[PDB]
Amino acid sequence: TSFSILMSPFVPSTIFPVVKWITYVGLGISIGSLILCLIIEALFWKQIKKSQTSHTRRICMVNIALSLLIADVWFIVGATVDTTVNPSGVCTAAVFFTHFFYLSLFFWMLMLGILLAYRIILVFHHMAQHLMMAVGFCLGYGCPLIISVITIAVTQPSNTYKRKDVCWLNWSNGSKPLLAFVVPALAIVAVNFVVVLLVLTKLWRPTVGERLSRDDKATIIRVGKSLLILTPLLGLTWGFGIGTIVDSQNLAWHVIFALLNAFQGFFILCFGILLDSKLRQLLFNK
Amino acid sequence: KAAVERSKMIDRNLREDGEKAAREVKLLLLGADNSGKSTIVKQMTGIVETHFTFKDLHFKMFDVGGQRSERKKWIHCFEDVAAIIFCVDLSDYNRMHESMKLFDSICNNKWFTDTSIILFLNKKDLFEEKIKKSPLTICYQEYAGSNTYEEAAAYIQCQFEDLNKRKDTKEIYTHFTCATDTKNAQFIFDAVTDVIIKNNLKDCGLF
Amino acid sequence: SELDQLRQEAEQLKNQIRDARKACADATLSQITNNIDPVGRIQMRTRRTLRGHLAKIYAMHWGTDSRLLVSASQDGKLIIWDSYTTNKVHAIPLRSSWVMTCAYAPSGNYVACGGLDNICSIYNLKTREGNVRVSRELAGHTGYLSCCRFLDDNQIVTSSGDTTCALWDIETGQQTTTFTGHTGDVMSLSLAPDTRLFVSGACDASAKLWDVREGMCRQTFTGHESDINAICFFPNGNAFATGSDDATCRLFDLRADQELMTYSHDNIICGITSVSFSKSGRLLLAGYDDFNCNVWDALKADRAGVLAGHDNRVSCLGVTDDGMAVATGSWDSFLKIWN
Amino acid sequence: ASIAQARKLVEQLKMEANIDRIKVSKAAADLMAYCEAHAKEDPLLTPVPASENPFR
Ligand SMILES: [C][C][C][C][C][C][C][C][C][C][C][C][C][C][C]C(=O)O[C][C]([O])[C]OP([O])(=O)O[C][C]N([C])([C])[C]
Ligand SMILES: CC(C)CCC[C@@H](C)[C@H]1CC[C@H]2[C@@H]3CC=C4C[C@@H](O)CC[C@]4(C)[C@H]3CC[C@]12C
Repeated sequence: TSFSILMSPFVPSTIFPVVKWITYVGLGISIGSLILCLIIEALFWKQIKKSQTSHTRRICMVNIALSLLIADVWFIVGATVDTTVNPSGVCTAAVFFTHFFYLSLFFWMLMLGILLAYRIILVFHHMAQHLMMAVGFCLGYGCPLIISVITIAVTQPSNTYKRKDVCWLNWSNGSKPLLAFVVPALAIVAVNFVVVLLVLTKLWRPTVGERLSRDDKATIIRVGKSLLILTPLLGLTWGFGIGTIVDSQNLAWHVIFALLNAFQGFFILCFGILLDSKLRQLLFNK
Repeated sequence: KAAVERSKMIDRNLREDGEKAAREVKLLLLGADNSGKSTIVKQMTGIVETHFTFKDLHFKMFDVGGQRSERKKWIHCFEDVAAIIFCVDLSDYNRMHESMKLFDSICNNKWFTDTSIILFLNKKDLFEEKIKKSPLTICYQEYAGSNTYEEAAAYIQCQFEDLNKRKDTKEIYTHFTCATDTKNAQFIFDAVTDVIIKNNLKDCGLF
Repeated sequence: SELDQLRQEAEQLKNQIRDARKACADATLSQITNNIDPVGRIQMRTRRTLRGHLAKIYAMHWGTDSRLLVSASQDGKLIIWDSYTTNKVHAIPLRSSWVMTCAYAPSGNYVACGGLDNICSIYNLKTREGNVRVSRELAGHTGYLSCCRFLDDNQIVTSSGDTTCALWDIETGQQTTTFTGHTGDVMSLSLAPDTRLFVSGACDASAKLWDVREGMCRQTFTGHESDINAICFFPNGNAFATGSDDATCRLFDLRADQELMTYSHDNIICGITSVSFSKSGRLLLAGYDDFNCNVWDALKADRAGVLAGHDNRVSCLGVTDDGMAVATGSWDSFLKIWN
Repeated sequence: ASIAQARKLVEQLKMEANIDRIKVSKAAADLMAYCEAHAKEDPLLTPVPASENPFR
């Protein structure tokens, strides 16, 4: 709807009509971007990736893409239906699935961030690929399922999973089901923040030995490219959600949050996929 | 069937050997005759492999140069190397020409398009006396830089660095002779871990 | 002065040889084979995919019974495969991680390996103790061991990187015979079916046919223009195909002392790693650096089929003794049994 | 030192000079006869049925 109801108690009525069209067009472009990304991933499956590094990274990206697409279509379905046509018919399952898929996407971004941190801080350490895949799948899907089922089993008897017109998770002096979306999802992003900084700490390391200077500030382009590639994949743009927690009265935070996260799939395609030269060479001629 | 059990046992042994070899660095050393490679390799036929462990990390160093055959016919099997160790005899001006030729040929091969270089500058102690005895400007027609030893070493580094055309994909390093063997091992380990970090980042698409 | 006369004599001898060759070349094989029907497209399916190697498989050989297989890779070990059931029989931990050639005995007893160590290690598969052990370590080569083959269980022929072939006696351990005369590094060799004479290709675009009993260069062919990496006799033993770095598989004839055809195409620009012949010799096989093999008609110079499916450059391919299937080992540590 | 090598090369060339060569047509006919003699015994050329194919 406004797309700010994800992490805000309410959205101002003066900004909702303006931001609604932007949200709808952003989610449509995101659906298109995820469709294109899945098509190119299916076309290039098991061919570009050679080492376990590329395999794990590509599995993480494809899981994130699938979760984003399913969550976005579920959110569209939940928004397009009325709150009184099916109070428990269609929006209850829709909001359950949408929250579960958002949190699974957040935990998959956590998986990618912790994978990068582990692979950077510990240079020479080999781990079983199948065991790593199993652990990632178990904790990136089992934990969201557990939190979703406990949320749907605790607040259901009180009929406080949804409040009035909004059949998203409720707040503002009721139960506390929205803490399953505000506390973890932000915190994951917080982790994805420091890991990013960690990458920066390893992208500006002093030159080993006393070798003479190589580039006259030519690494700025590489650092910027890495930052723009890694920002949408790690979901840093969700940080502005805490801004909605801080005030929930000013429209600038909501507008920028909706604009950045609505086009999150477009950013993922442009930076995560399009900026990769290994795919640029194979896509220019095809 | 006993054949299935034999196959399973052999597969287990192969997987154990692969796990053991995954922790290996598999470095590679080059240079010229009497260019100081002995000092760099002995700090602790065809080609010889020297194995040394530092900070719980094992390195194999292959002294390529004793084959005395066509390099293009067996260099393709020297892939998957973390970096290329290179040694240059600074004192000997005559050795410099073919050292530079070998460095240019090796860095320009299609196979070594991503592997880094940890080239060393050996015989640095005796090079200071050589400059005082024989001016550097006489030895080389091109400019020799300032009369100081440090600027001469900087000029040597500069003319070594620009020979590598693949500046972006190759991150070379420069070091001089250290009396203590600990310093050379520390520098080699730091270069190897930095190269592995860069390779992991490149494989992760960050670069 | 004195050397000038020798140069002139050599030049006039070469002119006489080439004039005789041109005179004998009445008509090429391609014109004669216009009446023959084309083989047509051939379907090639990987019945088995032998996996377990951890590094690029660089050399391999087929067993004498067309069942057992042997493969060598820069990992540092030799693997014996049961091609029928994909099972592994033996895994020798070679003392040298760099192995460049492997050979299987005509009786399935000894296996030979070689590489940049310049020595040939012969291992006994059948031992009283049970554990595989190094039967022999032949040494005396100053270059890398590019190729090696067994004449029998007691005699071996090897090609080194110092322009020298050597017929070694396994029991003696010394060079029984030495063949020299190549101006470039000898990369591969193949044995005739009667094991009485063998042809070896060098890096000077010259394939030399030597006689093992005599020890002298019986014949020399110069038709290529780059390195020669593949050698394989015809099943009849009168012809042999040479693969070079120009994607031109050239078919030479021992009796004719000519070049019959040069299988090549405009699409292929890479080189050749290994070639092989079918049981009847009509269906030629070759391995290219463009990540896939190529099956040609040995009498029509037409690409009969493509064996794509390898993720890296193909290294060594070989046809069984009975011609039941063809094995193909590539640089992605993968062996495929095409049929 | 190269004089001995040149003499050895010219002696080898002279030894290879007096080697008889048959017509190319005769060798082509022999290859034709060999190819059609064992054509039925070429499992690669003629697809063997899976009943007796060990790799099928
Ligand atoms: C797709 C599927 C998948 C997805 C993605 C991938 C990732 C997963 C996970 C990773 C890994 C995790 C595990 C744990 C760790 C270990 O192991 O070890 C420890 C030490 O101890 C370490 O230590 P520290 O100090 O803590 O370091 C750091 C690490 N981290 C992880 C925390 C970062
Ligand atoms: C990494 C860079 C590029 C983007 C960072 C985006 C997020 C993580 C940032 C942008 C603006 C930030 C907010 C700016 C101001 C405040 C008010 C105060 O209570 C401190 C926290 C809080 C609420 C910040 C939380 C983190 C925040 C939402």
